[PDB]
Amino acid sequence: TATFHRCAKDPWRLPGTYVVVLKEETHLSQSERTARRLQAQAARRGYLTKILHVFHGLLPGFLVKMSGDLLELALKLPHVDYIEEDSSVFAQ
Amino acid sequence: SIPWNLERITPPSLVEVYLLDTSIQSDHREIEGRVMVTDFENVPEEDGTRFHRQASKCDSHGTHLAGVVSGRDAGVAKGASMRSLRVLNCQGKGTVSGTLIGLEFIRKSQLVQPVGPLVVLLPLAGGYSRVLNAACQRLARAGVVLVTAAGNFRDDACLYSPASAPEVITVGATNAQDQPVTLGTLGTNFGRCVDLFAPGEDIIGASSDCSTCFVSQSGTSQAAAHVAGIAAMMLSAEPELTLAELRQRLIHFSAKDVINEAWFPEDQRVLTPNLVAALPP
Amino acid sequence: GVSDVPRDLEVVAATPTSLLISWPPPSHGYGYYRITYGETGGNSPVQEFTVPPGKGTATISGLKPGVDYTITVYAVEYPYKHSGYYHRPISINYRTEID
Repeated sequence: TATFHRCAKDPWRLPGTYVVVLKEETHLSQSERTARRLQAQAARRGYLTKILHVFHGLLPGFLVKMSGDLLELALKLPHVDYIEEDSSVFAQ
Repeated sequence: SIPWNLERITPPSLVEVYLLDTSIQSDHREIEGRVMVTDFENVPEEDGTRFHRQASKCDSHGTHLAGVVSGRDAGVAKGASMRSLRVLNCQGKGTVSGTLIGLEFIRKSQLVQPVGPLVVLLPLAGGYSRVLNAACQRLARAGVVLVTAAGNFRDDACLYSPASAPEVITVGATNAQDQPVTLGTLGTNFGRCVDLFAPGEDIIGASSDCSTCFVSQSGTSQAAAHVAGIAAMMLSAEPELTLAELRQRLIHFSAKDVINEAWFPEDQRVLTPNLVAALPP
Repeated sequence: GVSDVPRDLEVVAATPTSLLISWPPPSHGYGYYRITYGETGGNSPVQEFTVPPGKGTATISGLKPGVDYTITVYAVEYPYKHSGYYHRPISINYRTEID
């Protein structure tokens, strides 16, 4: 079962945007399939979602703008390694 | 007379340096003709924000660092050619997601470009990120040299990303007196996640005020930019160097036991490397 | 760009708990001055606040009477505590009055 991760420093957290990371041993087309599946399942429950980006070559997964209420649902999706809530980065 | 930081790193071929950062002034005399502004942009702000900020063009941080790496008169590798990606906004802020998409863009560009040496400078930090550390690891595995700022938190670099990624060269900051840098009530990060230190206080470099201006800036961003410059010089001479081979050479040629470990917390002194970066002789 | 730090920091007034510092404001300020203060010889942890250069003044309140304090001003583009800084800092020493 997949894990949920977020920034330990609370003011830097960006709830509402998640990086859904999939297991490395998957097909290239599996990232898009799971994104589409998450969208369908969320819509059935009356939740709107936006897929901002589909990851290829670096790590397999996608970037989704959705409500945090859907994380329980999203963690049950097959091929999901973990889900990370977006956070801030700063010029040093 | 040379600037102190360029004296410090001085002992007694087609390398591309990718910078992820703010917008840059690509027509500054220091980097003109050797910096290309790519189409990549992923920032937490509206597109027109940087056109209606009467104050500035939001390019001061990026321009200085491009100058520290490759500046004709004040840079480490006067050679280098550089490629700019905009990931930090008008407030100096970015996202972990935007940095990921940028690293993904670099991977795609590496696959298109002919086999050659690639340096990636990440002069930014946030909290420890599992995904950002994973993306950095994968890029390193692909033979890319990644250089990041240790962070300006006067804390353990283990709590920060990309700082905490073992496959990334994590750089702390030291000054002209070989002391760790004080920034406000904070300063350079320390600990086992720091690979080495480099000049990061009173660093003269390109000012985006005008095409011939210079300004002094301090931070671990400047420290990391020195090491990206040193790595670019090293790869210009030996293009087939592994990341393990380059890291080995950085540690090897660095100045040793020169930092006053009294500025660090007692329990961190043994864990922090007492190395200041230098070029091979 | 980012305004230089003042050539001198002027201590105008001092009460047993407060310190008032002044500087000639720059013509066109950008962005902030980070004012850091603490007890000379690190008895206490260092404190800070950011101020636009154009204010020309700042009040350091909640101090201990009769102790020597060090005030360091840094020119900065971003006000968050972990930012880098521009130019050089300027420091002043001031002993606060007794009760």
